[PDB]
Amino acid sequence: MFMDMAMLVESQGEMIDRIEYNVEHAVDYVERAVSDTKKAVKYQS
Amino acid sequence: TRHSEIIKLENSIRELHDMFMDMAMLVESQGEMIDRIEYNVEHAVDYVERAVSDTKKAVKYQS
Amino acid sequence: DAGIRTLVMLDEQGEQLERIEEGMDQINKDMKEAEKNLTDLGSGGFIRRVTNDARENEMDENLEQVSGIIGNLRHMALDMGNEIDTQNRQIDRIMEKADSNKTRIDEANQRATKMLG
Amino acid sequence: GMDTSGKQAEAMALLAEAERKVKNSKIEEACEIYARAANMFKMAKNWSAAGNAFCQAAQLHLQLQSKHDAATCFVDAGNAFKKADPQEAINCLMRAIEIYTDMGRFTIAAKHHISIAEIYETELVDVEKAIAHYEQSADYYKGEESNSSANKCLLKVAGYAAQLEQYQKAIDIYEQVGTSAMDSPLLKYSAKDYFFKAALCHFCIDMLNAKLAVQKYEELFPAFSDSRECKLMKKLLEAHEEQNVDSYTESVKEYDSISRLDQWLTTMLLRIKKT
Amino acid sequence: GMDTSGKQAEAMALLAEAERKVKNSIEEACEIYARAANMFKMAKNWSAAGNAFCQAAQLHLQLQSKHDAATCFVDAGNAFKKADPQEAINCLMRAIEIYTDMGRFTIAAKHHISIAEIYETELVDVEKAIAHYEQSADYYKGEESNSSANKCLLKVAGYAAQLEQYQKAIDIYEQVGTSAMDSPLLKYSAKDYFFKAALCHFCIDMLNAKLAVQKYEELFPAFSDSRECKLMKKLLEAHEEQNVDSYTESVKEYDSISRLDQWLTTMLLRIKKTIQ
Amino acid sequence: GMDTSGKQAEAMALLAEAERKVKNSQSFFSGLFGGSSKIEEACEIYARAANMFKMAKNWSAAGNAFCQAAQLHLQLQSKHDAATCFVDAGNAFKKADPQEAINCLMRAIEIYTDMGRFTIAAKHHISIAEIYETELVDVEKAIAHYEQSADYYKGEESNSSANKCLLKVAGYAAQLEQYQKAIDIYEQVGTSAMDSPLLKYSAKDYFFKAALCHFCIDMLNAKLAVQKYEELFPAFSDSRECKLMKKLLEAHEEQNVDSYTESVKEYDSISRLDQWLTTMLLRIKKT
Repeated sequence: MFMDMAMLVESQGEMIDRIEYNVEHAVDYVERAVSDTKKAVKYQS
Repeated sequence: TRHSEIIKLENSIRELHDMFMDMAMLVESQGEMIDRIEYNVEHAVDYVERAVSDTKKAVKYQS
Repeated sequence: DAGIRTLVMLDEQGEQLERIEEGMDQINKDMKEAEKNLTDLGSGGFIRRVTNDARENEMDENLEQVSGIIGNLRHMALDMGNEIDTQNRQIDRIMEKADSNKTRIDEANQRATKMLG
Repeated sequence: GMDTSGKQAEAMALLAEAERKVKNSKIEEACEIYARAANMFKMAKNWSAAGNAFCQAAQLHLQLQSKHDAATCFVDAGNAFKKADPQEAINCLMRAIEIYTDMGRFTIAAKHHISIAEIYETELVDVEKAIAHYEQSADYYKGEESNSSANKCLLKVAGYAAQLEQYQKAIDIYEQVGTSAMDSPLLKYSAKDYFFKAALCHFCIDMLNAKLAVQKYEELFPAFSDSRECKLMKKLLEAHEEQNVDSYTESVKEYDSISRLDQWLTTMLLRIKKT
Repeated sequence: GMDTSGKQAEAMALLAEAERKVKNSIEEACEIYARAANMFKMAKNWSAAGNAFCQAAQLHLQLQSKHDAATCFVDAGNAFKKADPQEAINCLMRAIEIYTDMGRFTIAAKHHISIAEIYETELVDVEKAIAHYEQSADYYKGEESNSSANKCLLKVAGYAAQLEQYQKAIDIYEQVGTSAMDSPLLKYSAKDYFFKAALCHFCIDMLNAKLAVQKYEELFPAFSDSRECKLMKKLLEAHEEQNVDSYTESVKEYDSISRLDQWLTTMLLRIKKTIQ
Repeated sequence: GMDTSGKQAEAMALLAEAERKVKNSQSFFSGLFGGSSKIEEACEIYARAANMFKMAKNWSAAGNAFCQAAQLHLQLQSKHDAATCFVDAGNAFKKADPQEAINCLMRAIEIYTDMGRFTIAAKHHISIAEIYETELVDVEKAIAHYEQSADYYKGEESNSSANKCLLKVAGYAAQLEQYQKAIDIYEQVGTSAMDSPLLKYSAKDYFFKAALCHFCIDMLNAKLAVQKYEELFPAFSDSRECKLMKKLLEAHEEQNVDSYTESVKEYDSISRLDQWLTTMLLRIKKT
């Protein structure tokens, strides 16, 4: 039964890593878009 | 002394078994939930990227 | 060994979950600020000794050893337990945030297309 | 205590100034300031007044052009009233559930259904009413393919029905869940337990057919033979064939020496044995 | 109750409104179709909800949208899952096509797994299930998700041994066992897989099984200390003398110590029948 | 089957069309100044062709198309998409030819670290170290990459991940007959993990390794070492490792190789030994 539990734990872990990678990409793009909007607003104004 | 020790061992085994019941069920539920959230976030990021790209193209067309 | 490996892996998963929660909170804060700015733009024995003999010793000894190990497992089990419970709550708490965030962006984009015409 | 009086005074002042501001475009500011007043009242811990103000703010937000905020405020008001008049909380949570279903989010609707069923069963004595909400939540979860939640709800309703003396529904749900668990590669170890429960319920009808039922469970699931539950059931049935009280008492004591029996099992066991 | 009639009438009204809106000729029509389909689903009218969902998906795809189109196609497929199994396969195939074209191969693998499961559970077909499982395993292996590929390959090998020539089972079992032997956590189960492979060699001839078990013992020393090796050696020795009694005695003893999966039972019955 | 030939032919035709498009793009820009629409469209064709080659099991063509798209989009001043395409090419290379993947991943790491995104750089460094480990036995480069990744992870305050990298580094260093670094890393990790609730149960194991890695230097400094641990972590005395170490020390103190060997056989029989432990015990036995 312990042997049964192990693989479930491993799979959940790898899925967590993948979701983390996606989150990093999303936050990076959001910050870059914020910077671009700041540039546009400040210079146009 | 026999009955005490043997029943104690059996009780320990049963305790472990019950714990594993409850928490295997819990982990299965958690796995389902994580499965949902992964797709949720993927769709969210894709849609925000698409919309912001539309914004860039429109604003550059107007200016 | 399987028990110990599961414990360490669970710890790592919990740390990763906390990291992603922080990331989601940052995403929400930054997106809200950006949207607002853009809007502003406008035990004695175990076996009977029926025949004594060396065979009766090791057997008993073996049983004794077994008992010891089982005890340890109990604690391990219960300890590991607590972890997953917390994780459960944490996971749910991210979803809502993300969902809310997603909803906002859609309406924001919709607004960005309705003000134009 | 000073803290309660101070926080109550601060929350009352904020709510009064919010009312004055709204009385003086304006809808959004009024909704936001009322939300802040409700938050301060919540920190003031006056549950009834805080919930009343929060639901009033929820209605005012309904007056504003938005749906998600309306549903969030409704669920928060229901939580606030959780420790107050249950009827108002039930109404608000039902409205929130209706909105969520209108939006196509069946999972959150099922969650809220389970929550309202919990508050109904724990607070009041009317049990049959919670059965309807539990069944609706099970239907929603099954439609969404979340088998775990559906199984949990079905188990709860089956136990309550067995308590209510409707053995047929309990036996049907228990058999279905047990066979589903046996089919699944995981959770199989738990399957045995379900089978045992069914037998007990089926005993309340008669004793002779219990032998056929247990033999059917045996042939359907051979491993059930090695489970102590099967031995206990067969021993109890054999002993009951003769009207001797010592045999089944001794058997249940021997089983209890290993694990303590739960309230539900104990009450049904007393019911069967006493007659 | 009021639910059935009321929701059915409202869904028909919304469908008629969307039809009129398209007759005027557009996103409002798609939203109306989606709401009507949602209310149909709420009404328990499982059938004809997927029809409205497919209509909405086609209308949305007409304007180059592909993500929401795929999501709604999958929604319609799962809705038809229980009411009409056949149409769900086609809808899921369309969704898989779109997703694989756009490159989200994990989603395609998941949909392939779902297709194989529905094919094997409700309908009766093994070759299609094997093909779908193999395709999903190939996708996952290309995406280097080892565990899922191992699971799919194990299922494929199990079914192939169930009906197909045992060569596929030998190959898959040997590969999986060899890969798992080095892994720290998974090594303890490796024995099992090896044992299975050896049994599949028995179905052909005894000499092949003997050579294979010798090779496995050479490769994996621990296999010598396994009870499986002793059981196999005893069974082969009994079979070499054409004595069914020893075969039965050994099989019964091993079964007494440990219960059988009902797979090993089938293989043992086949081997015993051919002892002659 | 039909898939091979059909996919190859269609992908080749699409790639040739993309080549013609990029050739005509310069003329279009010179004659009308169309901008970057042509270039972006050509990049889209290249990405689609790379994906189709990936589905067609032709890894090399997918890698080449990914590299072409990455280069073209980098020429368009878009470093992020160039890095993404280069990562895909590196995976295809690691999936087609690894040597090219090494430089592709190095370029992606440089681009990412230019902006201060340390976590992705550390992950890519771990991937490069794994690539080196799987095929080649050039341990030194793997150690360098693991050290760099562990340094980045420590600088990101992400604990419990740098620990694994340092454990790998120490385990590989102990193989090259350099024991000081292994002892230091093992003792540091053990003392760090002693206080953790969940990790506590594993702590003991680490100590044992150090002791073995401490036994080769000289027997005298091993005995004492054990004492230093036992007083600090009394529960260590309960584990089988302490008894095994004491028995091995007693057997070796009198050149009794047979008793040492018999105890090793018994311990292996109860639980199978690892290749690392087997090799180290053989090395110790040589004395």
